Amino acid sequence: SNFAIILAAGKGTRMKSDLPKVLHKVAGISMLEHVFRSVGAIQPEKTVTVVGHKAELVEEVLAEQTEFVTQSEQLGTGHAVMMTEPILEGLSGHTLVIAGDTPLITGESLKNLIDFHINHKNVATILTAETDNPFGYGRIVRNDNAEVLRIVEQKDATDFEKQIKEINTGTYVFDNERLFEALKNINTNNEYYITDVIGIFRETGEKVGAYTLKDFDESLGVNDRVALATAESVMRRRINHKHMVNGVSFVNPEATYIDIDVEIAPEVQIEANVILKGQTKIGAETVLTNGTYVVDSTIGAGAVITNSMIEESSVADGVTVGPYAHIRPNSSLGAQVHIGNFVEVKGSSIGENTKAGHLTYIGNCEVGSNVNFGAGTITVNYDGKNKYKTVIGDNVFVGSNSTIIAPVELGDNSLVGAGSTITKDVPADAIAIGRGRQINKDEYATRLPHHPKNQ
Amino acid sequence: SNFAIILAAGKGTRMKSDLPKVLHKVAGISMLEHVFRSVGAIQPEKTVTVVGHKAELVEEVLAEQTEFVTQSEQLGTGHAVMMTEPILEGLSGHTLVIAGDTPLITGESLKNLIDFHINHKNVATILTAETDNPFGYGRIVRNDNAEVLRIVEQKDATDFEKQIKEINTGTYVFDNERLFEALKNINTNNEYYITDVIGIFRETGEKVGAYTLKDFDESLGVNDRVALATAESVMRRRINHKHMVNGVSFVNPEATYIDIDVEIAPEVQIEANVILKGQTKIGAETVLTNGTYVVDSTIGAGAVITNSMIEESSVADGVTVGPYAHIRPNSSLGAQVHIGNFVEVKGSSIGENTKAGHLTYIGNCEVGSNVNFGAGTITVNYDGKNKYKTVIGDNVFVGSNSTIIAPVELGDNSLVGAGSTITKDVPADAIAIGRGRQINKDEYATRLPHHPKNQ
Amino acid sequence: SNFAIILAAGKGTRMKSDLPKVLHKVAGISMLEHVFRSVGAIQPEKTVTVVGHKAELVEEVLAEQTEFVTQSEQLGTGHAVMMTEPILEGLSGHTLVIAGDTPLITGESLKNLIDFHINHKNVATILTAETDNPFGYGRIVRNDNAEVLRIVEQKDATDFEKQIKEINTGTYVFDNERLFEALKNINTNNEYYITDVIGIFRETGEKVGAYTLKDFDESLGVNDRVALATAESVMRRRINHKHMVNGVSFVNPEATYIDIDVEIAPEVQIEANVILKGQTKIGAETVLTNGTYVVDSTIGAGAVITNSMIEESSVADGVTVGPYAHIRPNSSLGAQVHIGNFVEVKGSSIGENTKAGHLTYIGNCEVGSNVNFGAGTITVNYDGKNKYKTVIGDNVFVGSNSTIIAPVELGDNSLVGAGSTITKDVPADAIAIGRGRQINKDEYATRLPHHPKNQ
Ligand SMILES: COc1cc(OC)c(S(=O)(=O)NCc2ccccc2N2CCC(COC(=O)CCC(=O)O)CC2)cc1NC(=O)CCC(=O)O
Ligand SMILES: COc1cc(OC)c(S(=O)(=O)NCc2ccccc2N2CCC(COC(=O)CCC(=O)O)CC2)cc1NC(=O)CCC(=O)O
Ligand SMILES: COc1cc(OC)c(S(=O)(=O)NCc2ccccc2N2CCC(COC(=O)CCC(=O)O)CC2)cc1NC(=O)CCC(=O)O
Repeated sequence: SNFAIILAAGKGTRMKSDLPKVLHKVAGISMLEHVFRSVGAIQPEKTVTVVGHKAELVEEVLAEQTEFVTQSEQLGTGHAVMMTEPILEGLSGHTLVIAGDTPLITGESLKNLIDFHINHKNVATILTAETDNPFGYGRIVRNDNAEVLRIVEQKDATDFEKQIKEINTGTYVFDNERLFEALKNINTNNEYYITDVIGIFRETGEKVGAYTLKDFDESLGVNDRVALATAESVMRRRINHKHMVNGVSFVNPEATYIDIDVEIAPEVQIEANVILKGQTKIGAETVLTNGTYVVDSTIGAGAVITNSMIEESSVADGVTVGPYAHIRPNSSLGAQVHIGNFVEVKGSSIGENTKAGHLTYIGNCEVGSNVNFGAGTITVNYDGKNKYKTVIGDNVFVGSNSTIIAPVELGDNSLVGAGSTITKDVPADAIAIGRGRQINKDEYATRLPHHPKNQ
Repeated sequence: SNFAIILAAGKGTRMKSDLPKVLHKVAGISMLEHVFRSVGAIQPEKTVTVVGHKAELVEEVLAEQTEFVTQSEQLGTGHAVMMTEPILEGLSGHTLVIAGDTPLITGESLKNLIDFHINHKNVATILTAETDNPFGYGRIVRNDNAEVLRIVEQKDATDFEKQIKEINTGTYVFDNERLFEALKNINTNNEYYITDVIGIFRETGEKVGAYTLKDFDESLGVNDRVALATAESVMRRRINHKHMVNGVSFVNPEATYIDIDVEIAPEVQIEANVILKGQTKIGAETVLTNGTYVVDSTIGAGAVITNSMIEESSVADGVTVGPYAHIRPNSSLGAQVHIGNFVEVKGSSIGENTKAGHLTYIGNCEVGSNVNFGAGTITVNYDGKNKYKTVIGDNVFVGSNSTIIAPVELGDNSLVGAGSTITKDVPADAIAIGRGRQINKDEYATRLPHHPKNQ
Repeated sequence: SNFAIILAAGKGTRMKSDLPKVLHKVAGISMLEHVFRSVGAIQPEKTVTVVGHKAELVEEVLAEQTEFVTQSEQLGTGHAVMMTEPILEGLSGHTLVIAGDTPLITGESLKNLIDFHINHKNVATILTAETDNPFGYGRIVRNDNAEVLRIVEQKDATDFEKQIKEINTGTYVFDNERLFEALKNINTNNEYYITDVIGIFRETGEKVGAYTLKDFDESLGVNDRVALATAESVMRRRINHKHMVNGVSFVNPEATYIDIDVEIAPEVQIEANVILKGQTKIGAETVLTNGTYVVDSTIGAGAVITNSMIEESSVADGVTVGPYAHIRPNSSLGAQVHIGNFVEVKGSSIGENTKAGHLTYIGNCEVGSNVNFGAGTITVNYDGKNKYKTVIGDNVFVGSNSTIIAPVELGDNSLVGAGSTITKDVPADAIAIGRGRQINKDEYATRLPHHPKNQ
């Protein structure tokens, strides 16, 4: 049986944030959540997360995923572990202790760590990593066999010891029953540290091993925003790598921003500086061009989103959007819809093959198929208090620069004259014209400011 | 005499693409095309490209640049070379064999390789490179003199051999007559490999040399999208380096996207995240700001394109465009034209010094010089079936938010009243007003929803 | 007493620019200005900048910050120093000689250099740096004690010397009185070089030391645009690091463009590809999304700027702007103002809680609080010659797609009908309607082009 303890009871200062550190986001979810997902690879029978500062925010994020215990004050990693004792005391198994601020440790690394632990019959295994700049890290001193002898902190290190490149990531697997017996010994003999338990086990000459991360960047502990941006870069290359391996082309995967749960079908083409966030799905052969920003939306197959922002919406196959369009929450663009430059669609369903190419606002409308909106078309939905709905049937022709004042209905095949203000229904097959009549006055431009003579 | 054989008969799986691998683009042209351009540096008398999968797509891309031969099925690099035998058999000269999927090898490297080959009287020269991680590569085993003894594959390598850092890039120069005699020997004695020919030459103790690429990244073989994005990064730094050496300033040449044939005059200033594609030309002192996207367009000298998209158009000296404007195919912006924010110009010619600063669509128009378009101006060109042309003379003043319904003509110096719908011609020096007359109704706002009392 | 001499009398060719080299910008100010700011850390009693080519442009930039001297022609770094002799000759102190084209040397490095010089009682101290590729640099030859023996140029170097990794950055501290005596000796015995003075001091066996930069990139001399972009990258990481340490989150600090004097409060969140320029200030908890571009503007606390461009303006707490909006010079957005997509505000003050969500131009207006602008609203301010002002009171409702022709006044609580053209004042509490009346014609759509039957 595997257990997991997650330390998320962080008090520290360098984030300069009211938000507790582990809840700071990387690729769309909290650090603490990345860690929970790696922890899931060991299939723990119990996961206890230790909360402290702003416990309830943390508890909202992992609600129903983990048991919680609270450490009422800072007193070391030892005390933090000791808060889990009433849940874990005496159970037989292997317990991972991991911090909620090392969001880059992979599930695959944690499985390798638990496997090493079990296979070598360690009582403790320290997850280590190798760096050419170990300043500040506790060092792993091995004897020649090559068991861990001890962990030596910077401030207590000899000069030969300072040259050890193998350092303590602060992540461990312990035989569970022994972990708690040792902690109680340390507890009654005393701020205490989980590293103290390594001391106890060397005193009883129980076997302490060390499993070395192949990639040191995975060991990053995030204490400030500079490390958080480092984590972000690392995770971005990771997620974009997965996308590319699956058949997604990236002009620049080092500068394209795709959250952890975004899904992307093979043959997608993504230019640099594209942003996909939340529960976004992109269908096969879809092209996303530089500046495109999609939050919580489904885009179908064969679409082209050019430099446009799509929020909480659904977009069918073959749709073209942009450049410079805004699809705002609860819109649906049916198959082969064209939305052009400087068009906003808000809360509206747009039937298949319909076109709005320019300078148009469609707000709170239900629109049929094969509709044309001339440039400058405005739907008017909000009077200061009520929001009204417009219903536009199939094959309606809304002439350029007209104003459709809801609640109105445009019937199938109707037409609205360019420049009209529309305040009443237009039946199927009817036209409606609400505009003023051109009157020319010869020669009069001669007396106006723009005229070349008056210059 | 130099000859070149290009291997482009790729079957492989990791691209997950219907598009044959060598046709995947890097900086605006196919890998295979980058390779053809490096191959051109050796001035070959014959270039034979070996096609296989989807031969005709490949043949379209190199049409009239190379002879083609087809390998009907996968049977090794040896067989692929052997398909060129009826073209090259018996000719006297030095033959480069190169893959169409190594798009970063430079012309200058290939010239250095052919020079080394000729000067050292090699019968074969392997293009090699040095890496600290040679896993998976065939290794170059030299004796002390230091001729090539052999090429050792991973799966056949001794452990001392596994530590060789000199690896086979899979690019070679051969004495031509000997290449084909050796291949026929291997052929009749047998999937066969071009590497087998190195074996034959060591059997006859003919001289096999090795020319080492100074930059290992040049040796990249692209097998999947992760390598394709690597190639893209490498080529981007290359092209941007050339631009900078020639006098172009880059806020961030690591994140600016300029295709291989774009031309850029000295003194240009390019912010990060700009995109130039296709046959684009940018004149002296032109400023391009972050987000700008130019495809197949000529921009003159002293212009400022702020965050705007210009397609298949021509833009004269001194023009300012943006932010957030769209110049769509077949437009011309004359000298000192201003196009402002949220303006689309489509298929229109705009005479010198004309201004459209806001929220305007100019579609299918011929526009004179010194024209002003007030904000919200819409040209209406398409009725559902016909597309019409508008003709606007010099010094016309089109008032804000008016609607110009084509086919109409606005004569020199004419003026259109703000808010008008225009459906007939306006003569030179005339004004035209087609709008409704303001009627005020005192106190009535008191009974509407927006009014502070009704809140 | 410390003195500083800055060499800014650059003639060279590889910039391909009319602009003198040191005036080329990095993060919003000239190289020469970065250098002046590092020089300020030593608290010099005198700073003399040596100008040559286009002296007056240079003199404008440092006007009132430094004494100037002119070198009328290229004759070496020795001559350039010698131009400062009438200002500095005979004064007792330590003189830094530094080039105006090494914009990455830090104030902290220069203080460490002056401290080393004084503490070791050097007569000269060369600022050195260590690189694994020293080709082209003069090398520092030390004896074992380990004083500087000499500086050896590439073209005069022995082969053992060519392997020295310690190179001359071309920055020095000198005992001032000795500097000038030595230069005059070299002068009367002779193009001459500041390095010649090291020769003189070794002849008199005066103590020549060397202080080694910890970071070699700091030593970059900018001679062309490729190095200028390198400087830009280095400075960008520096400025963004400072921001992060202070509590600003960066999705990608390697691709976010913040000038040297921009100020940013803790808890700000900045997506990649954001641009802050000039004297911009960003308040606490403000969110800036990808594409945002702010020049010389103050943004208050709790605002959200989504993909929008703000120039020379002021923006209060809680304001939301974007996506795709343009705030142009001399605008003020009061508290909780919403500016939505495809809206331009130019030279206007917008009272608190006012909303313009779409497709609107507000030009030269004074706007009260709680105003609503329906989509498509256009203010008309310029007639070809005069620019007029519009005054819009509190709680005005300007209906969608209307045209407000200045000079007009909309009184408190007034309403303008959607689609209206407004040419006269609307009193407080009045409505104004200036639009044409809808007329429907049944069945007539049947004979138009869009109709499904006519397809
Ligand atoms: C040229 O494109 C248009 C022309 C046009 O009127 C000629 C109108 S209109 O809207 O003014 N009129 C419709 C129309 C279409 C084709 C041919 C003729 C017409 N109109 C002819 C004039 C009108 C006659 O009005 C009446 O019937 C009044 C009542 C009576 O006389 O009894 C209507 C049809 C609209 C457009 N196009 C667009 O608005 C869309 C542009 C785009 O998609 O970007
Ligand atoms: C203030 O800027 C404008 C004012 C204006 O009317 C006063 C008009 S207008 O278009 O309504 N009229 C033209 C005009 C210009 C200057 C001075 C006066 C006028 N108009 C005065 C009222 C009109 C009189 O109408 C008739 O002649 C009716 C026939 C008759 O009485 O016989 C026309 C000129 C346009 C603008 N400006 C813009 O549209 C462009 C804005 C931009 O570039 O962003
Ligand atoms: C539905 O939203 C609107 C409706 C509307 O008329 C019903 C008008 S209106 O501008 O045409 N009229 C104002 C109005 C509001 C609420 C309820 C009624 C009205 N109008 C009723 C019709 C009008 C009657 O006109 C006259 O009084 C003529 C004179 C007379 O009969 O004596 C005015 C009020 C405006 C809007 N909304 C917007 O423009 C803003 C949209 C946005 O913020 O994006």
